[PDB]
Amino acid sequence: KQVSWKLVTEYAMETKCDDVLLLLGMYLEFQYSFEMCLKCIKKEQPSHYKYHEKHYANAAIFADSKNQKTICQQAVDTVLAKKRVDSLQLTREQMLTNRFNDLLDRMDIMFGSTGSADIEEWMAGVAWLHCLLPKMDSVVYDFLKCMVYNIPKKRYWLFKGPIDSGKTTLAAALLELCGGKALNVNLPLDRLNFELGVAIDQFLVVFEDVKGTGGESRDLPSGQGINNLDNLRDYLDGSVKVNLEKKHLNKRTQIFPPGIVTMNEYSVPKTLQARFVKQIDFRPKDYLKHCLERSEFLLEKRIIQSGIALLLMLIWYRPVAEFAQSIQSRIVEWKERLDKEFSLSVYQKMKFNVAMGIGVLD
Amino acid sequence: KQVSWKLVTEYAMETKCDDVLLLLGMYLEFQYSFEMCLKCIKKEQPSHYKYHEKHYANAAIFADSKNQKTICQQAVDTVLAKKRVDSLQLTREQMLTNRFNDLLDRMDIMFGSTGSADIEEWMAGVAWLHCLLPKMDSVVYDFLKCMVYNIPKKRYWLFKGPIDSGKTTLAAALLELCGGKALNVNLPLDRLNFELGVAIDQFLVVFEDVKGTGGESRDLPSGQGINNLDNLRDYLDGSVKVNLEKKHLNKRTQIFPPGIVTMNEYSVPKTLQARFVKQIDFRPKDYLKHCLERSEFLLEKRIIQSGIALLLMLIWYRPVAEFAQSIQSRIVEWKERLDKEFSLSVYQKMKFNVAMGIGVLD
Amino acid sequence: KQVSWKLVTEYAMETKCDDVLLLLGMYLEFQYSFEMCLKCIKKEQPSHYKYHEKHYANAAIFADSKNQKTICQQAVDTVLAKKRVDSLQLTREQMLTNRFNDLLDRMDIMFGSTGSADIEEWMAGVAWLHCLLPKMDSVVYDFLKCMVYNIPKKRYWLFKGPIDSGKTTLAAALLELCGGKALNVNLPLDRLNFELGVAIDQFLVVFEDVKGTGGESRDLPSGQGINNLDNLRDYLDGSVKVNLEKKHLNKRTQIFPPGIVTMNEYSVPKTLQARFVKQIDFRPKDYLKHCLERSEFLLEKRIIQSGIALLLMLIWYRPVAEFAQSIQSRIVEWKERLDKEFSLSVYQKMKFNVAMGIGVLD
Amino acid sequence: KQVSWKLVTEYAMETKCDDVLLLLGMYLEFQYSFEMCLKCIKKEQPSHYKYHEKHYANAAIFADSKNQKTICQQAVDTVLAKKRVDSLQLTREQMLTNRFNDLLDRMDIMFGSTGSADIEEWMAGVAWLHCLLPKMDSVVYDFLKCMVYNIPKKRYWLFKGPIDSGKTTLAAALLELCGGKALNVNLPLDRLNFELGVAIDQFLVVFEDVKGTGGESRDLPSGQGINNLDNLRDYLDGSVKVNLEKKHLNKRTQIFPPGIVTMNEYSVPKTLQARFVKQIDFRPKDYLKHCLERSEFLLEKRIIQSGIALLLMLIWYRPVAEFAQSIQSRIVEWKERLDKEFSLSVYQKMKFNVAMGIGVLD
Amino acid sequence: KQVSWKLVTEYAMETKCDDVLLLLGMYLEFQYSFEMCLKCIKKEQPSHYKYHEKHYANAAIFADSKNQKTICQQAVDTVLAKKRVDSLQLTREQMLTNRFNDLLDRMDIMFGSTGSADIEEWMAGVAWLHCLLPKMDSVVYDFLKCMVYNIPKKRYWLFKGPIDSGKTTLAAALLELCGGKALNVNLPLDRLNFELGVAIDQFLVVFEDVKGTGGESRDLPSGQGINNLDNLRDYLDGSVKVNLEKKHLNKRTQIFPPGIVTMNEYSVPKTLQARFVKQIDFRPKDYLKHCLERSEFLLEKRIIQSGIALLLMLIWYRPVAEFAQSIQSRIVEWKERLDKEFSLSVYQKMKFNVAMGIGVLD
DNA sequence: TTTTTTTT
Ligand SMILES: Nc1ncnc2c1ncn2[C@@H]1O[C@H](COP(=O)(O)OP(=O)(O)OP(=O)(O)O)[C@@H](O)[C@H]1O
Ligand SMILES: Nc1ncnc2c1ncn2[C@@H]1O[C@H](COP(=O)(O)OP(=O)(O)OP(=O)(O)O)[C@@H](O)[C@H]1O
Ligand SMILES: Nc1ncnc2c1ncn2[C@@H]1O[C@H](COP(=O)(O)OP(=O)(O)OP(=O)(O)O)[C@@H](O)[C@H]1O
Ligand SMILES: Nc1ncnc2c1ncn2[C@@H]1O[C@H](COP(=O)(O)OP(=O)(O)OP(=O)(O)O)[C@@H](O)[C@H]1O
Ligand SMILES: Nc1ncnc2c1ncn2[C@@H]1O[C@H](COP(=O)(O)OP(=O)(O)OP(=O)(O)O)[C@@H](O)[C@H]1O
Repeated sequence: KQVSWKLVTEYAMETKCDDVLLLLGMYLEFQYSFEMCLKCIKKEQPSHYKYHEKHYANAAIFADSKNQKTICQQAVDTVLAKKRVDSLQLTREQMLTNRFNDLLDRMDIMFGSTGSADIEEWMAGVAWLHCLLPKMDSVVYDFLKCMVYNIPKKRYWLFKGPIDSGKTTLAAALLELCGGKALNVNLPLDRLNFELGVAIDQFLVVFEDVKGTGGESRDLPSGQGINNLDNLRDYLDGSVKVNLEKKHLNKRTQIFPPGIVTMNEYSVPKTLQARFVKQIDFRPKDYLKHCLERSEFLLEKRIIQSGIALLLMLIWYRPVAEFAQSIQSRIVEWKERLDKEFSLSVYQKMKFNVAMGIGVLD
Repeated sequence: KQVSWKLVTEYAMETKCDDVLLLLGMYLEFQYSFEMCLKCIKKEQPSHYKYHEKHYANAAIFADSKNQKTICQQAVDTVLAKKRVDSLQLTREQMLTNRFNDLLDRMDIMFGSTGSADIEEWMAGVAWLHCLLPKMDSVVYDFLKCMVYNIPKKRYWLFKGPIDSGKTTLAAALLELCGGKALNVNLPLDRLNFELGVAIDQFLVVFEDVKGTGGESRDLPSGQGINNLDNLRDYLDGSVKVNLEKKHLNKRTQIFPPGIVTMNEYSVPKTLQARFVKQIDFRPKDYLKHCLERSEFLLEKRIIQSGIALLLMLIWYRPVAEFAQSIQSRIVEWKERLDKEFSLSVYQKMKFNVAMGIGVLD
Repeated sequence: KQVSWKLVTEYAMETKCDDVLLLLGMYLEFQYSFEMCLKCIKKEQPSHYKYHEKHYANAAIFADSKNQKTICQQAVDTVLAKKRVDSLQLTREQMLTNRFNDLLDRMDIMFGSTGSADIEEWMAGVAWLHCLLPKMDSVVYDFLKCMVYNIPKKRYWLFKGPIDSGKTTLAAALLELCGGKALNVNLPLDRLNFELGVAIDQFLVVFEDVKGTGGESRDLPSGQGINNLDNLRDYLDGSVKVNLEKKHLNKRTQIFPPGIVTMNEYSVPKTLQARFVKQIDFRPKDYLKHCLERSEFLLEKRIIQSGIALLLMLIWYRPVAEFAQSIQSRIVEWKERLDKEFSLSVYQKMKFNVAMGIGVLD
Repeated sequence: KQVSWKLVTEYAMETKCDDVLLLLGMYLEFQYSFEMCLKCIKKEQPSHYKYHEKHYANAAIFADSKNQKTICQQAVDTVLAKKRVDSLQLTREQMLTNRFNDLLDRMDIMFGSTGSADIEEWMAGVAWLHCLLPKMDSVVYDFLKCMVYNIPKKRYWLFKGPIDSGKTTLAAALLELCGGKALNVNLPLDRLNFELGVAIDQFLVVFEDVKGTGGESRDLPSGQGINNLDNLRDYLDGSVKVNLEKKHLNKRTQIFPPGIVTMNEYSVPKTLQARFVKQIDFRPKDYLKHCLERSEFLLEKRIIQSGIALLLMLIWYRPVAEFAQSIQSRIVEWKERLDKEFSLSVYQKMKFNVAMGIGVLD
Repeated sequence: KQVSWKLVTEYAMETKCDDVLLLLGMYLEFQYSFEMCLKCIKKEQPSHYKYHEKHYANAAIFADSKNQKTICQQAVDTVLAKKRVDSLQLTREQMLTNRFNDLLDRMDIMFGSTGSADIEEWMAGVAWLHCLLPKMDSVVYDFLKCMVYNIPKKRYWLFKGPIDSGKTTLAAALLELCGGKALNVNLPLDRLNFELGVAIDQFLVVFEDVKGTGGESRDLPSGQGINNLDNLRDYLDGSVKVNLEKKHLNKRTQIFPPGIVTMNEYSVPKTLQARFVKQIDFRPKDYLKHCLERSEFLLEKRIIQSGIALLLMLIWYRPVAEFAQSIQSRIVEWKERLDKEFSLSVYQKMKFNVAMGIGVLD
């Protein structure tokens, strides 16, 4: 008897697991009889219940091995390797088409037979989101395409407006949608430059809590951030490759992704002010609060943060042909499901009632 | 014959140990004949006497082996792996339910037949805490709910007041109850980077003693804390994942825990102010001051500053329906024990005594 | 049977792959039968489909190995060794031939078997270059000469002027044609090392804007950039070898390479400019915006940024006799393939579109 | 045959050896034929001469081992592991009892058959110390009880006075008695981060000659100390765990020890002074000076610094009930030896000699 | 056949080598034919020619090994381990006794028939040194015992006098005789910590050329060092341990060693004058200058700097009883040699020449 | 290999 490292690796690939402890912990669960595995019986997690019986025999033999972390290290490296092969070979539009398939597979579960969530609330989110700004689903489709075509030095959108104006609210959902990362500008230039090292393979990025100096005219308590933007204006423009930090591995050089950054109106150089392809003002909108104070399940469940909310909004608005091609198979089968659950009058009722500043329902 | 590595791992699972030297040291103790083991006979540490007989046979072989630290390292990473799996897959509520079972177990010891402390002194403790604030037990129910829901931008509580107001005490009790960590931010901006790394995978965190600036006009010597947290809104808001590191380790990326901030009274900007949900004023009460000086076992056993006392307070005051369904059986047991162990009127009198600043007991 | 480590090492030098993760990922693909490999059938990536059938047998056995990552580390060390050998042995001419020898291959990709592009656009890009003066084609060749004919102080070109002077686009383009790296300055002197240590064992180095003082009459921010330059004699005029410290790290010593410094208009402590090949002063021109306004594709495809344009600038303007002996024949072939598209009247037609910034497809 | 790793571990255990090189060097001393060992015959060093004969056979085989440092590292791990296990599971009273056992063992060796130190000279130092403060022995027992109980916030004593006051003399004695480390707080505010790292697992700490502020009238050098202490009030309070750091070590977390602060007569802010239980002001004493000047053997053998001197004072002054039962057996035997050796007339005469400032002896 | 790791280690012991690379290089040379060895035949280095004969047999096999560097590591560990055992167990008298044995080994070679240097010239050194200060030979013996007895407070010596007054010449010879280190304390206080770090496990220290305030009154360039020393009482007094730091390493705890201080006539605080045992005035003496002009071979061979020069002086001037009993056998032989080598009258003529300012030899 | 250091 000896461990099949191949079967271990196949789980890691099918899981797309890329943490060595996470995989180690995960695989050890399979050593017991799936026949009475309460997790399986509960259909507790798909990462478990889909795989327990398949891997049982190997996991029992793995459970006794003396090499366990070394086994897992090779498996995790194949996953990172696959990511990087894709990362350089694939088209940006092609990448997106794979990301969507990931999210659809989750919705299969979320609203499955184990329909643990329920779509009523999520469409109310779509309504509330589609209340926030004009042509909402368009400007999504617009920024979506912008990030695919990646026109050099047309690469970033920006937002401004008071605290709680919702700009973070928009931003977070866009990031959950695409995948990507968010980072902090304002830390000192050493820590800064290491932090940039997270950008590897990220299709898209954001920065939060960014500061300029001197916003105190707007009463804004102020700080460094703008300085460290200006340091990276080639990253911004993506004009070039640039190097990216690591620990215990070489720093690696490549071109830098596009995206969005959080601001409110501190000072900022005009080489930035004139630079960017887009910006939007977030203005607070009281009737949202007066729905929200009722509809608080939205926040508890992070529905308004969900990228799945955005996808549902696009599935709601746009015609099937407007999406990338192969997904249109599944788009229709979701378009179907929307028709089945929702008449227009459902969403009509929802958004109207909401728009009056009432709680979500009557 | 050979050492079973599996048996060592199982002991680490059973103890939930995760320091290689603690594991190594403790496992070596088993090598003597458990038959005669003085520590067993004294019944001194359950981490030992519940396991010595079981592990004896394998501890003798471990005492010979040339690999000892390697065997221990595997087991510790197994426990850490388990933590990461749990962290990624339990509901916030289940984590707390697990944590509460651990405290109930320690209480079954502390007031078990071994009775290493007096349940009456511990209940005397609870009275002093209940006295400390308006609607104390309702206040605690609020805080647990807040930490469990973890609602975006509604994650932080601010204790403020004068010196010796008890705010640190209350934080330390809440901290132990949920099992957070404590963090300093009156620190240099560079090594600050490694400080926050502690907070990886914690349920809760607390920021101590956040020193303001211009404070010495008010006799409070100015310091970095406020000048520092004002650059960390991303972390507090918990709205998007943020990245964390440790020495010789690459960055994790996760949401930041909810938590508490403590200060003596300092000026706070609208920005940071907007990101706390509740703030609480504490003020000295000379009758409490006197009573501790009589009842000083409250300090010496640190009774007034343990989650055990808060857990007890919740048990006495809250309906069993307010507990998660899984644990409710043990709650009924302990409620019945306590309602049997103490009348209302003893508790009534304790409050009168403590309100009257005399030593607690008569 | 066993993995041939030799075969893996061949593929690294054939593909010139020099990342262990990429190498591992690429190579793992070959374990499926090339016979039916859809990537091969679709002929998407030569780095795949050229090699699959050869490596398939070895790849299957590799995919089974326990030791896979170390096989790849040795293979990547092989390529790193070759590069280090060449970087020491050859002359700047030979090295520059080896570039042009396969910027040639870029032509064979840019106009590769797909009908990869229409060279019209590329010379429209080249034509957009030559616009500060009709001298500029010489200045390319003259700069290239200064690089091979490197003499002390005959090292650094002061590329002087405000935004949108194109200087950075050009610097980036040369950093593709020749290679080299780009760098910053306005630092404390230790951090300036931790910056400049990037330059280890390289042949061409480029730099960005530097703070003088007192220039706020042209709104130029004062600072300590110029202050560091007065200290950098041992590098700037550079007659004698000097060390190349990265922070705490790789303290190489040699002659520091030549290249280009980019900065705005600023005052002149002549102590500095004395060390330079140049003081060449640039400004934007209004009509050039109105060209770009109407020639947008030449930015969109990065044609204007690519060093490829500089090859074809040189292929146009410089007579074949000026090129290195073995490429001259290929220069004829791209003077042929120039004339396979271009009369000088079309070149002039495009110049005279630009003469008032007419859309250059005219 | 083969090296017993177990025997090496036992030697490390019995010598309580912390250090891998010290262990290596020691063990190699045994490789030479036991019966001729001059170190044994000269009875030079019990750490050698007790063990040589037993370990001899394995030491010779160890001398051949190709693996020597690995064996020592494993052995040192078990000694380190023991300390960490004890640190968690011991009562603070038990720790102190163990520390006393070790000092009492050193006192056997000093005054035993080896005749190596003069019990009469040592007793003179107790007389000089019992003069140094009012009620001197009472202060020691209170300090011991203070440090055993470790009451939150009520954890630190402040020593104040001029130069040549004796305060660091007394602090050093209490530190050797208990075990612990001094610390210097006058450092730059970065290196505090590593300076405090020394506190890990200690039983006491001493902050040495904290520099305050102003006070050129006071004729005191200024420094960081006082204000920088206030920035660490948490570590005084000890109410909650803190995070501590050593070079190359990832952080470990503990309650910061109780201890002593020493300073000249600077001003102190009560934000800090609220955290001192008790304050002792020393005075210069002419008769002590003139006594010491004629009692130089006290200093020439460091008697009045040494922890053994304080232990001898407690044995003389304190009833046997004040000691923990385990050592009451040994305490009684030492009391017998002292009352055999001395008389109260003698001790009073010594104290009178100190009071008269003559040499202690007459 | 196998390599003897033992034979390598024995060589490392006897060379007292502690650099892994240096040990490696030396041993590899023995692989060449010992019987023909040119380095042996020319008697170039004793560390080679004494050993090549024995180790050649093993060196041949060493040259084939693949473990070469790890063999050297274990060898060098053995030397370092020996030094640790020594430092923690020898008496300071035994420590000195070893270093004299080492110096006498060197002298045995220098004044040999093939290893050769001029026993006549080196005695001109002692004549010159014995003129630099009255009762020179006794002063050395006094200083020596002072360093050995290391009595608290009685620990430190002050050298005072103008530039070019010989104080550092004499200090250097003492430091060579005793194996200490120099330290410079004119730094600003915060930087001193790594300076003081140098002292770890050293026998002596010399504080070089301390600058005071107010020197400009006498054109002495002024500086901090005086005030820094006044701030270091505990290091000087040497009564109690202090903690010392080296780069990357964690702290060491030890008595700060005894030593020497040198200065021009800066005004010395009364506080410092209490610290020093001994003040020596160094003054320019015009006759020594003219003697040096006429006998520069003293400078050219560095004779007057050498601890070997001082050791010769002690051997000439001090009774055999002054030396430690164990070394006296070598001393008597060296006395016998010098008794043969010089009449007293020839030596006395040299003194008369030195007093005459004439060249030492005639 | 980082970390510590460096410098702050
Ligand atoms: N348009 C809006 N009007 C009123 N409240 C809003 C609006 N958008 C968001 N909110 C409230 O603000 C909270 C925080 O939203 P968000 O973080 O996106 O705002 P923000 O403008 O980006 O804030 P900040 O600049 O402080 O980070 C939301 O959870 C919601 O309760
Ligand atoms: N209401 C009160 N009146 C007087 N003393 C109090 C009161 N509550 C607590 N104390 C005392 O305050 C001491 C310290 O409490 P705690 O550390 O929690 O206060 P704090 O305000 O957080 O202090 P700090 O500002 O020092 O951090 C307690 O040990 C208790 O003796
Ligand atoms: N002479 C010019 N007139 C107008 N626009 C120009 C000119 N040269 C370049 N541009 C355009 O200006 C934009 C920026 O070009 P580029 O970065 O090369 O200029 P730069 O002078 O080096 O700028 P910076 O100093 O801001 O880095 C590009 O879109 C480019 O096409
Ligand atoms: N009370 C005293 N009266 C007179 N001389 C004293 C007294 N205490 C100590 N001495 C003398 O002073 C020397 C140094 O004592 P010590 O180091 O404790 O002084 P200190 O001024 O209190 O020190 P620190 O400022 O470092 O705490 C002693 O060795 C002794 O010679
Ligand atoms: N006592 C002396 N009389 C005359 N010349 C002297 C005397 N001592 C030293 N010399 C001359 O001074 C030179 C330097 O001597 P040395 O370095 O010991 O002087 P120093 O005063 O201790 O110097 P520094 O203060 O610079 O360290 C010697 O090489 C010699 O030429």
